[PDB]
Amino acid sequence: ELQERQAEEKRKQNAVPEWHKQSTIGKTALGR
Amino acid sequence: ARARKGALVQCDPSIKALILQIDAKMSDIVLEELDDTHLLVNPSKVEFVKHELNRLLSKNIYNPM
Amino acid sequence: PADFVPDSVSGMFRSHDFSYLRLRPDHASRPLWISPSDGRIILESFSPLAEQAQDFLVTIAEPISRPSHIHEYKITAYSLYAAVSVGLETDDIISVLDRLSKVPVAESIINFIKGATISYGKVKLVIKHNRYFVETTQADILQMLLNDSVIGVHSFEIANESVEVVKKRCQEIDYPVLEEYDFRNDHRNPDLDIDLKPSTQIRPYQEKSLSKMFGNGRARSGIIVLPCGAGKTLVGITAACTIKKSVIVLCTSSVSVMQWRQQFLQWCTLQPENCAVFTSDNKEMFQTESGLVVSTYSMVANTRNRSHDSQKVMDFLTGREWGFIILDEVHVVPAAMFRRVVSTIAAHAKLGLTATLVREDDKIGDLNFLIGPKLYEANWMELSQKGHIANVQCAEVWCPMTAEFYQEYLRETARKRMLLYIMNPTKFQACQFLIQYHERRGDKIIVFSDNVYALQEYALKMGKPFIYGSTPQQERMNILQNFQYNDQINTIFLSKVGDTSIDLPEATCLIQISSHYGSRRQEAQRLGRILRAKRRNDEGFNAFFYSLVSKDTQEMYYSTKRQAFLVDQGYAFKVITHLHGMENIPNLAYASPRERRELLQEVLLKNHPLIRKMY
Ligand SMILES: Nc1ncnc2c1ncn2[C@@H]1O[C@H](COP(=O)(O)OP(=O)(O)O)[C@@H](O)[C@H]1O
Ligand code: BEF
Ligand SMILES: [Mg+2]
Repeated sequence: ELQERQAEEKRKQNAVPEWHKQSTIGKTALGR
Repeated sequence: ARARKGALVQCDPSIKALILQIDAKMSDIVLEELDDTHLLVNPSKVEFVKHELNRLLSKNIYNPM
Repeated sequence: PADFVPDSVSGMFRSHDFSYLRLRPDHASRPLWISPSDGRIILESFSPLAEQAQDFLVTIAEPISRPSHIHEYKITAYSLYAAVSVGLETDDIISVLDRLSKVPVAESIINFIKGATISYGKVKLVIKHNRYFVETTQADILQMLLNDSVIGVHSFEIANESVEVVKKRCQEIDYPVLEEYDFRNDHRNPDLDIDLKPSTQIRPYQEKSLSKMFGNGRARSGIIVLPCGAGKTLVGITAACTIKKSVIVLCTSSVSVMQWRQQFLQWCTLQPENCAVFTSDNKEMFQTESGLVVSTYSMVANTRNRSHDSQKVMDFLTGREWGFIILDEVHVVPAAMFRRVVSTIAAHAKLGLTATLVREDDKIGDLNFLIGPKLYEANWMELSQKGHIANVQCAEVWCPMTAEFYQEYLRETARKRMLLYIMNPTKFQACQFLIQYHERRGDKIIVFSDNVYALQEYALKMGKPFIYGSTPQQERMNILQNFQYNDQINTIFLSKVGDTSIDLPEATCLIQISSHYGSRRQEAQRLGRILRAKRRNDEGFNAFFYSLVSKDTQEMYYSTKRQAFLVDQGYAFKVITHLHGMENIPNLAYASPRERRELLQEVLLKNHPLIRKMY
């Protein structure tokens, strides 16, 4: 189970951010 | 109770400042400041500022030859 | 174009319609389209004979754009001049071109290939006892070279300094000069017994580059271009190991020179006794018959003020007749003064190593008669998909300019305008959120900034180390080692000094705040820091490159102008108009108007021997 957990953590470490998943043009512009 | 004909311009701070600069050069452009995102402009100058402003913005964008 | 009726839509193509020619019956197999006017070459990468042309085209035609499916090459005089050097005649080029072309080759194209593919291989420049002799294999050349307005079996002397003049003159005249070294039969120069250790693993593209150079058997002078981090250093090691003669290496940095020696030692069997490092720190030279001196252009190109300690070494370098010179980052040699070295120093063969062979001025083409033609170039995406280099999720973040600062942008001058829109508060907030988000992801981040003032302000505000010109070598080395091996320092703040030739195998993420206007080369060099990441083969690995730029500023002019080279390679930038989850971060810099106003003013304000006792 630990190795499976480590593999899951390894996959998470490699996952790209959310903003890369979808084109964030329609959403409100970044800022404070 | 007082009405004043004009053109309501909605834009962003960056465009707002550009309109002010054009208004500084030509006084009649802006008739009154409403808010940080709304301006009152002369209807006659609308057709001229739109085309000239694009030329000014062309400097900020690099068109290769 | 005979008896070809124009089409109704032929006016859309201004003297560019190529429908007048006919298509061969074997079009389905032949992958090549040839432009009869501009020489453009469209290549099918999804049809047979694609691989057989992917290498031939690179030799005779420079690559304009090579995207996934359809590659774009172009035939030019320089491209042909590069192919003719490596044992290629007009017949070979025409035969292969026709055999692979869907459409017949026009007469104009045939004429172009014939003219430039016959010049190479009639005049040779040789060196003997530090004396330059322009040796020719036939006596007829004497009536040409000796009678030339510029110049001055038969062999005649020529001024060492005038090499840069005659070589350019040779370009104008029919016959250009070729620098071939028969190191096998050269016994006068002391030999060096060095070889690559068994642990070495020459990658397939490295072998192809060497084959294009040693195909005939005689070393040719020229330039080799490989992607950043591809191993250009190892390329010089292999050439030294096979030549087995005294060699000198010039590298454009102090840290990088330290990198070359360590790499030399690790990859080949060069004994330490035969290796000497000519740098500012130590100035002792090898006394063995054959050795290696690794220096920089500033130590070989400087002419006015050389130190007494550094003056003896310069005489040591000049006195001996070197057999090979390795010019790392050959994109700096065609400068105003660096070109002087090629004429002063004596060497029978010259090699150029650079990841980027482009520059703002037109002097790049001068490399043909300075060091020689371009032998080989390697694709970027091809190595990315094969696991040789990491994949990158290139991104471009648009940070709107704050209202307060933008007001001064209009009135302010160009010189001060740069600082105004580079330090807008919004960029500070985005950088802090990205750093925190990526740090928890276990990613080593690099933040580039050409402006030193911004670097210090960002560094001090976030309490992170920064590096630039004034920092001593000892301190930066400690910083680099700590960042490399110490988990506490996960992010750093690089500057123009670290723009190229520094290896960070642990780096995976890359950020850039400021930039040196429109230079497309600096863009590629900076990206190279993360292209050599440690885990570039694990499943789903994708490096990240963020480019924060102020909207409605001159940065868009510079951004789209300094990123036109990566697009040609194949890289695609993703536009990030909004960064998800940026507002929920607890604290952001310059969140209140009071801080913004304070920063605005702070940045705006920036612009008788006995009498000796008396005295
Ligand atoms: N054949 C190879 N085997 C192992 N590592 C290699 C090989 N070729 C290159 N490298 C590594 O690539 C990295 C970058 O090498 P370097 O010569 O600095 O590249 P460049 O000069 O092209 O930017 C170094 O870590 C080096 O050890
Ligand atoms: F292209 Be490398 F970083 F010298
Ligand atoms: Mg290098």
